[PDB]
Formats: sequence, structure tokens, C-alpha cells
Amino acid sequence: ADQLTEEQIAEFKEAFSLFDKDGDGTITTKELGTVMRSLGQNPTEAELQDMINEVDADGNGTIDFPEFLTMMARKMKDTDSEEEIREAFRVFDKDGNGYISAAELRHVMTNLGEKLTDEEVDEMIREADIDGDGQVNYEEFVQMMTAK
Amino acid sequence: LSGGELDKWEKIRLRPGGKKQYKLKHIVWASRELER
Ligand SMILES: [Ca+2]
Ligand SMILES: [Ca+2]
Ligand SMILES: [Ca+2]
Ligand SMILES: [Ca+2]
Repeated sequence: ADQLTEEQIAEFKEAFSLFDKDGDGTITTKELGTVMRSLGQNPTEAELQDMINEVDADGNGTIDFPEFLTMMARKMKDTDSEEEIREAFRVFDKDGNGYISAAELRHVMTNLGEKLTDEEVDEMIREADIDGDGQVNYEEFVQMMTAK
Repeated sequence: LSGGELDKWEKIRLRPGGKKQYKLKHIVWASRELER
């Protein structure tokens, strides 16, 4: 069959109400940040907008009825390469600063078994370094991992 | 195969394939504790 019925939706629809305190039909940062608090998750202002943005299909800044449902539905398939981006980043992030430099990158290449020097790594960081800040940030790491 | 340009970066990207996870859906799991 591969489909959802009122029985399956009836459950998901219940989840929305749980997050919707004022029950206005749309989840905002104020209503979301609150629930997350009781759960034990105090994300950053930029992080919160990011989470909602992901599910934000109509780009309204809030989680609609179907927006929250479709989110759990995506679990079926599609959307996976992204995980490899976040996981890998953490796997390479030794100092846990959230940034990759020629020093760290060079160390990662060693684990793979690739003989590279400081002069060589320069060519790498130069590629990922889009903003030309002198280092490779997550924003750049995600684009380099998503693109060829 | 032989040589050309810096094909090292592509080595870090690995092949296409992995697990699925949303940047919010996980929160739902935390709801298992909070009353309904
Ligand atoms: Ca609401
Ligand atoms: Ca939306
Ligand atoms: Ca780092
Ligand atoms: Ca940069």
C-alpha cells in the first residue's frame, strides 16, 4: 500500500497540539523554545530559527499542521547525506570549536593514509575557504560535502 | 586514475548514502516524557 490513513494521521496530529500551547495552528519560536525548555534543550537564537526553517516549506517562520507531519514522514526516505555532513564535521572537530583549519584537516588526511604536508593542505583550505577568512567553517564544509 | 587537479576534497565527501535525521523531529522523542 505505502500510504497513511486517518489512523496514522490521528497520532501525528496529536503531536502538533502538544507543541502548540496557544493552539493557533502554527508553531513559533516562542511556543517552540518553551516546549524545548521542559525537554531539556536550550538551543541558540540562530539554532531555533534553523530547526523551524528546515520544516518551514512556505517560508513563514512557523510550523504549520502539515509541516510538522511531513517532517516525521520524511523519515521514510530521502534526506540522509545531510547527516554525513554533521557527523563528519564532529568526527574531524578535535578541539570541538566548530571550525576546521589546515592543522586539523592535515591530521584527518593522515588517518586515511594520505601523505600530505602543510603546503599541500593549503590548496584544500583555499578551496573550502569561500569567504576567504583563512579557515574552513561549517557553512563551507557543508557546501564542500554536498557539492563536488 | 593518473592525475589532474586536487581530488582530495572529494575523498572526504565519501560516497552518497547515510542515515536520515531531521533538525527538529528528534524533539518529538523528548515529548515522550512530557505529559499529553
Ligand atoms: Ca502556536
Ligand atoms: Ca511554515
Ligand atoms: Ca576544529
Ligand atoms: Ca572560510
